[PDB]
Amino acid sequence: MEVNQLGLIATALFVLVPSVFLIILYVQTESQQK
Amino acid sequence: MEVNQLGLIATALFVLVPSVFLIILYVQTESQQK
Amino acid sequence: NPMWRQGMFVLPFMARLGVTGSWSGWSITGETGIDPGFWSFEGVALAHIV
Amino acid sequence: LNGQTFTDPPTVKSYARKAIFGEIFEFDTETLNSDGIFRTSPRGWFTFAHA
Amino acid sequence: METLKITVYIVVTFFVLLFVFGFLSGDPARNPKRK
Amino acid sequence: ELVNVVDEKLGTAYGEKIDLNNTNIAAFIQYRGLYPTLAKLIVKNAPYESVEDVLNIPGLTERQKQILRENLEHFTVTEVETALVEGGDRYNNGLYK
Amino acid sequence: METITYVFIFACIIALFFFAIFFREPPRIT
Amino acid sequence: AELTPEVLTVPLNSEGKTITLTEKQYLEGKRLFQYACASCHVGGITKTNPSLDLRTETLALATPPRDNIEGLVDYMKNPTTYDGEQEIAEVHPSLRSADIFPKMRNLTEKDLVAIAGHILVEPKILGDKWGGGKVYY
Amino acid sequence: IPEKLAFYDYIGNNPAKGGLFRTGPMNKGDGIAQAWKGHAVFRNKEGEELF
Amino acid sequence: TLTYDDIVGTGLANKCPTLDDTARGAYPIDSSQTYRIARLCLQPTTFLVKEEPKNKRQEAEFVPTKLVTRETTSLDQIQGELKVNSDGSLTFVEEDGIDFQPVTVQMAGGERIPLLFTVKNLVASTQPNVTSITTSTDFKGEFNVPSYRTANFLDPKGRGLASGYDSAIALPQAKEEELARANVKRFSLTKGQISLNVAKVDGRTGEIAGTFESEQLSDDDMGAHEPHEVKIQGVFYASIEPA
Amino acid sequence: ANLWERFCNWVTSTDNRLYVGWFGVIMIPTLLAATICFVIAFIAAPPVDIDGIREPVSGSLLYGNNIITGAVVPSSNAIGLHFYPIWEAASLDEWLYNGGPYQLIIFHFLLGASCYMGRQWELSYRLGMRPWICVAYSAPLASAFAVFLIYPIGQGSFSDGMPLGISGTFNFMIVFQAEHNILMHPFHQLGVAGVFGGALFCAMHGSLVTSSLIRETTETESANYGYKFGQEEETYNIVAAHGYFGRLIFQYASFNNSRSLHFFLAAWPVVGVWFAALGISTMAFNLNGFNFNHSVIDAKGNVINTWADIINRANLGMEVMHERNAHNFPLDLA
Ligand code: CLA
Ligand code: CLA
Ligand code: CLA
Ligand code: CLA
Ligand SMILES: CC(C)=CCC/C(C)=C/CC/C(C)=C/CC/C(C)=C/CC/C(C)=C/CC/C(C)=C/CC/C(C)=C/CC/C(C)=C/CC/C(C)=C/CC1=CC(=O)C(C)=C(C)C1=O
Ligand SMILES: CCCCCCCCCCCCCCCC(=O)OC[C@H](CO[C@@H]1O[C@H](CS(=O)(=O)O)[C@@H](O)[C@H](O)[C@H]1O)OC(=O)CCCCCCCCCCCCCCC
Ligand SMILES: CCCCCCCCCCCCCCCC(=O)OC[C@H](CO[C@@H]1O[C@H](CS(=O)(=O)O)[C@@H](O)[C@H](O)[C@H]1O)OC(=O)CCCCCCCCCCCCCCC
Ligand code: HEC
Ligand SMILES: CCCCCCCCCCCCO[C@@H]1O[C@H](CO)[C@@H](O[C@H]2O[C@H](CO)[C@@H](O)[C@H](O)[C@H]2O)[C@H](O)[C@H]1O
Ligand SMILES: CCCCCCCS[C@@H]1O[C@H](CO)[C@@H](O)[C@H](O)[C@H]1O
Ligand SMILES: CCCCCCCS[C@@H]1O[C@H](CO)[C@@H](O)[C@H](O)[C@H]1O
Ligand SMILES: CCCCCCCS[C@@H]1O[C@H](CO)[C@@H](O)[C@H](O)[C@H]1O
Ligand code: OEX
Ligand SMILES: [Ca+2]
Ligand SMILES: [Ca+2]
Ligand SMILES: [Cl-]
Ligand SMILES: [Cl-]
Repeated sequence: MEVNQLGLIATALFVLVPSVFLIILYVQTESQQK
Repeated sequence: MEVNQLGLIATALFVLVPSVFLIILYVQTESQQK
Repeated sequence: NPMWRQGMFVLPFMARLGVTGSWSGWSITGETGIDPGFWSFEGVALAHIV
Repeated sequence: LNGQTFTDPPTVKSYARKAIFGEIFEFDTETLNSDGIFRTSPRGWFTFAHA
Repeated sequence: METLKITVYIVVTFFVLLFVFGFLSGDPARNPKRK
Repeated sequence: ELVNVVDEKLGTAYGEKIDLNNTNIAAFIQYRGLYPTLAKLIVKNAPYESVEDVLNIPGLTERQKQILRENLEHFTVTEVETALVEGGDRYNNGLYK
Repeated sequence: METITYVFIFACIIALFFFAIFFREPPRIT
Repeated sequence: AELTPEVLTVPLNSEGKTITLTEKQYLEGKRLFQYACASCHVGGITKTNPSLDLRTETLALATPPRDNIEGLVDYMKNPTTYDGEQEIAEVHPSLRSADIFPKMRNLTEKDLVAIAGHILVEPKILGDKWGGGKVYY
Repeated sequence: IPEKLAFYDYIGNNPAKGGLFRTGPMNKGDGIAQAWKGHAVFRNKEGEELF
Repeated sequence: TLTYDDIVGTGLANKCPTLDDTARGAYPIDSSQTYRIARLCLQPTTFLVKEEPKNKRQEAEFVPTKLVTRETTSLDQIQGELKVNSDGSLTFVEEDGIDFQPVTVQMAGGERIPLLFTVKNLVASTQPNVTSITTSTDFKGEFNVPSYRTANFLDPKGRGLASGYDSAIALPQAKEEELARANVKRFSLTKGQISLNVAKVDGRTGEIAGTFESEQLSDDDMGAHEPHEVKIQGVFYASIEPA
Repeated sequence: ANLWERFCNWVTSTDNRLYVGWFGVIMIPTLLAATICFVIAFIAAPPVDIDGIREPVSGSLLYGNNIITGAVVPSSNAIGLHFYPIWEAASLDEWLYNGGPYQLIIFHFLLGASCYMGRQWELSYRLGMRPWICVAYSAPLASAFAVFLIYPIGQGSFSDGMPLGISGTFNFMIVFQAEHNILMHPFHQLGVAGVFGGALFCAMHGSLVTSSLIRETTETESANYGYKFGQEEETYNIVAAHGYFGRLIFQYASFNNSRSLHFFLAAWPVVGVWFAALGISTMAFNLNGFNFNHSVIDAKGNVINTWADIINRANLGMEVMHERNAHNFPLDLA
């Protein structure tokens, strides 16, 4: 299939960037003095 | 230039995956009790 | 093959207000041998980066 | 090409250039958009990774 | 090009003059011990 | 089919003998008596329709003519090739040792 | 796309220089 | 392999007469060729005119023939172009232009023979390297 | 007729003919325009002009 | 009187000599006397290149270009026979001289156009009955434009005509057909045309000066691409002498 | 005080986050100019006729290079050593074709880096320090001067200066080998000893200090926390380190004096690299590596090759191919 050659990078960054934002926030919440 | 089409995604993840690993670890260190 | 056939988005905004020339010598109306001075498309870009 | 003889020097030279590689083969270079530059096999890749 | 040259000449002269007068402005004294 | 004209020429008599119309001047060192005096005249007076025309160069000594006669069998003529005669290349073709 | 990638990495490195100098962990005596 | 009397036996003249050079003469020929000639003819080529070399086969086809002691000695007194047609003493070192090529001023007849003997002997030792240029280094 | 005037009278330049995920320049679809072919007049066997 | 050290680095060495405004004279030609041009000089002042439009039906124009190889463009010390023909026209037959200069000019947008600016093997003639060369004399003629690179020139991958590889050696198993035009070097030889318009004559010294316009093809990179059409304009100077 | 006096006080302030100083007054603008011109040329400059034969070489990213192949290309051989500022050109287009950016960058960079060296002296004096860190930096600086200025002067052209690029650098190395036999030059050999020995003593010192750090932390913490910035006590046991190293080799081969040890650490690479720099700077005037080509001859006079002759054959390959359209006469004399 002749897919758009930027579809892979677009999907990967679409997933990675916001997911990493949430992981950063979650882990630094867990490490806060409980 | 006829570059390898996977060059872009290989380069992107090479930077992003370990940079985000480090950022996650830095931020949760800062958020630990002063 | 004008700008709007080529997916240009900012180039028309530069042209709308009078930036029509490149330092490389061409104008968007198709002229050769122009001296746009500093305020070419490139000068506008550089000014925004600075 | 069994039974064929070529005498045109550019053609003879072309085949001589392939003969430096040993036996001469016809390849489909289109299906994979092949670039004409040699790669190693799994024998080479395995040996590199393991060493 | 003429304007550019004159501009650069001025710029360079300006900075060279800072360097020379600067080092003339009691440089040995500008240290933490004996002045 | 696009063709390299210098390679094609190597398949003619140019590939076998001194081509009075094309060969660089250092090639005249291969035979007794030709260089530099006759070599200079022969290149200066080219092209020639046949090898014998080389004897028609003006001002030749009788000894000079006999040396040519003795060497005609080592000469040929082929059509002038622009790629071999431009750039002063008959006098210096960028090859030394 | 490659020019963009190379210049992007370079720009990140210059930014990194800026934070590493002006937003370093300040050295504190003892 | 050795530098034998046979290796040192070279043509004296156009008529097939030979001369056997001594080892002292061989040494002397190398020394004097280095002294007066090698700045242009190192390894049997010619730096200022690469079309002409010092190979024996090239010397044989020179006019007069230079592939013998007599022809080489005469070349060093009165050098000519390859066809024998012009005298080039004014631009090539010779005994007759020792005024403008001062290194020729104290070369004796004996020295010229030694240098000529070096030119004929060296290719018997070095083969195609003599007069070969960088390809054969 | 100026080529530029003819080119406006062509639907591949109409901005209501695209798609949300058909990305990039218009030239990526129909191509980089090179030349007007000229005005086509259609006629039937009777010679009547048809549109 | 100017010496090398007066001139060096000024740009004047690339300028042809000029004649005074008083030089509006007439130089007699004796049809029984033989003559030569002892020195022809051509100083280009404008290079124009014909654009190559996307369609026929509009003729392309010659457009201005920017010179990027500095003051290295003039033809000079050119000489040859000036024949008096049996209708009184003169024909100049170029023999030798600094009769070419490689030149690179740049189109708007940056495309570089190298050419061999030249009058090699020039044969140019006047109108009939030139009893004197005057401000009304013109020369028109043709010249040869050999390949801008000569046959030893090797491209960046080592390929050439009289030397070099004959294939793309970095792509050992690529099909050769698609690369034929880049692999097989070709040496062009095409014709150019020039007109010289006399504007000044010193009847007493044999000197003339004027304007020229030539047309020729640019570099085709040994057959790798199509050449452009170039139009060169400038001033010329020539000294005519009995010989 | 007056404006000038306050200005001087600011320029020379020990309190600025980055020290300025009088050397800095020249260094700042010149380094900024070289950096900006370099970055813009490396991205966007068109091809440059390095060898003056109308054969332009593409250095920049937008014209088909990557980080490894890209360069700012040296100025044209037609220019030679002539000074080619922007205002000497008819246009920026001509300036670009002829490799103007190279001259602009390297002249500003050399001036700026020489001022960096002065500035190191300057601050050391403001801080009441001993003054010779700037002498250690003279070694890399000398080396930059050798490849960007001395070598071009010797050879008569900035087109033979080292290109500002990764592959260009290797081009310069390989051509330098063909032309000077640098590997066979003892000053380059001392440079190798300087940099290989500098690496060696760097690893040695790192490992000896690290090996004798005093226990101040638990197994969960990085030992680096066992040192506090500005503490008075030394953080490792040098007598322990000397005890180890003196036994590895023999007692008197090891330093127990830290001052002598650190002097050696400075001196070895700095001296070796000064000889590296002087190697390039004297091969600039064609005093070249040892030549033992055909040095070994048998009883008849046959040449008996040595490894030197095999080097020679590799050198010949470099020589005959380099700048393949630029030589018309048989000797490459510069
Ligand atoms: C006002 C914004 C705007 C507009 C109108 C344009 C317009 C244009 N650009 Mg420019 N551009 C922009 C901003 C814009 N750009 C920005 C911010 C960048 C940096 C990323 C660019 C970088 C850029 C490049 C690199 C290129 C263009 C090109 C173009 C042309 C083709 C556009 C196209 O294919 O879109 C396609 C649009 C889409 C496929 C729509 C995306 C819809 C998103 C993905 C929806 C996401 C939904 C969301 C996740 C839902 C969340 C739900 C939750 C809340 C519950 C067109 C002239 C192209 C061109 O021809 O240049 C010459 C080209 O190559 N642009
Ligand atoms: C510290 C500031 C500084 C210095 C030292 C330089 C230096 C230089 N520039 Mg750069 N420049 C600068 C800032 C500077 N620039 C800035 C801020 C810009 C942006 C506008 C530029 C833009 C620029 C361009 C566009 C160009 C240069 C070029 C040059 C070179 C030619 C300069 C010249 O011809 O001056 C001549 C002027 C003098 C000789 C004046 C000196 C007079 C004093 C008063 C006498 C004493 C000086 C004497 C020599 C000894 C010094 C004292 C010492 C012993 C302590 C030179 C490497 C050119 C280039 O690099 O060419 C390849 C070039 O094209 N510069
Ligand atoms: C077993 C491998 C080996 C050895 C023993 C050497 C040895 C040497 N190399 Mg080579 N080299 C090697 C592998 C080796 N090399 C490899 C794999 C490469 C890459 C292909 C190189 C590339 C290389 C280059 C390009 C050069 C050398 C040079 C040298 C010399 C100086 C090295 C130096 O200062 O290092 C740093 C180390 C020290 C400063 C520690 C001291 C090392 C010395 C030599 C040991 C002395 C001990 C002593 C003799 C033993 C007796 C002691 C007794 C009293 C108890 C030295 C002769 C240079 C040379 O040829 O100079 C003539 C030179 O230019 N090397
Ligand atoms: C193992 C094999 C080997 C080894 C170990 C070496 C080792 C060396 N070679 Mg030799 N070389 C080799 C093989 C080898 N070579 C071969 C095979 C060839 C032939 C192909 C050569 C041909 C050769 C040449 C032609 C040269 C060398 C040079 C060198 C030295 C390079 C390091 C240097 O110059 O430091 C000196 C330090 C510098 C040059 C750094 C200057 C830094 C400036 C002052 C500041 C720059 C700041 C920067 C732009 C921005 C920084 C970041 C910013 C954010 C602040 C070093 C001794 C070079 C040398 O001797 O130079 C003098 C040299 O020119 N080699
Ligand atoms: C089967 C059989 C027969 C078995 C028998 C075996 C047997 C029992 C044998 C016994 C008999 C016997 C011993 C025989 C000997 C055989 C023999 C001669 C073998 C050869 C050995 C050999 C080739 C050795 C190589 C020589 C060698 C190691 C040379 C070293 C050269 C060298 C550069 C030394 C360094 C000197 C120096 C100036 C060092 C300073 C640089 C440095 C390390 C800085 C870092 C540093 C240093 C400090 O100093 C401290 C403090 C700190 C902090 C620190 O940073
Ligand atoms: C394409 C062309 C366009 C290019 C334009 C570039 C020029 C832009 C200049 C704009 C001014 C803003 C800059 C401030 C940054 C700063 O340093 O602040 C930090 C401190 C605080 O400033 C301090 O300022 C203080 C006041 S306050 O704190 O800011 O209020 C004061 O207390 C103190 O004395 C003073 O030192 O400034 C200083 O340390 C003193 C000046 C240091 C000089 C820095 C420049 C050195 C450049 C090095 C060159 C290397 C080349 C590049 C390598 C990648
Ligand atoms: C053949 C005929 C002879 C002719 C001679 C030829 C002339 C050339 C010889 C030059 C003389 C050198 C003497 C220098 C002594 C010295 O440096 O004193 C300074 C200190 C004092 O030593 C320290 O001495 C101290 C006491 S005191 O300072 O000396 O008072 C003591 O505290 C300490 O432990 C001790 O290490 O010496 C040391 O620190 C030890 C290391 C010395 C060796 C390195 C320095 C030289 C440069 C490195 C070599 C680079 C070469 C490699 C290139 C890649
Ligand atoms: C350079 C300055 C030279 C020096 C020193 C010597 N020779 Fe030479 N040689 C040189 C040239 C340019 C030529 C060709 C001259 C020409 O136009 O023909 C020569 C030629 C010879 C020859 C003839 C070669 C042949 O026939 O194949 C000989 C025998 C010769 N040279 C010998 C020779 C000797 C013995 C020298 C030292 C005393 C000497 N040459 C010096 C240039 C130079
Ligand atoms: C192109 C090169 C220019 C050539 C200039 C030739 C210089 C030779 C004449 C020197 C005259 C300058 O004289 C010198 O000037 C400076 C600047 O005003 C003075 O002034 C300085 O005094 C003190 C000294 O501690 C400083 O702290 C203070 O910042 C400054 O005002 C010096 O004390 C004075 O000695
Ligand atoms: C940081 C970039 C500084 C370079 C500025 C170059 C100015 S260039 C200058 O500009 C004038 C005003 O626009 C024009 O009228 C004039 O023709 C032009 O020569
Ligand atoms: C003048 C060239 C024609 C003669 C045939 C060439 C040798 S054989 C030739 O080699 C190619 C690689 O170059 C293969 O891709 C191809 O399949 C094969 O036909
Ligand atoms: C902010 C710095 C801008 C750098 C400007 C690059 C030169 S300007 C550039 O030149 C190209 C080649 O001539 C042209 O094709 C192009 O149209 C033009 O944008
Ligand atoms: O330019 Mn760069 O490199 Ca020093 O040598 Mn000569 O010149 Mn070129 O050949 Mn080899
Ligand atoms: Ca393909
Ligand atoms: Ca007229
Ligand atoms: Cl090269
Ligand atoms: Cl040369």
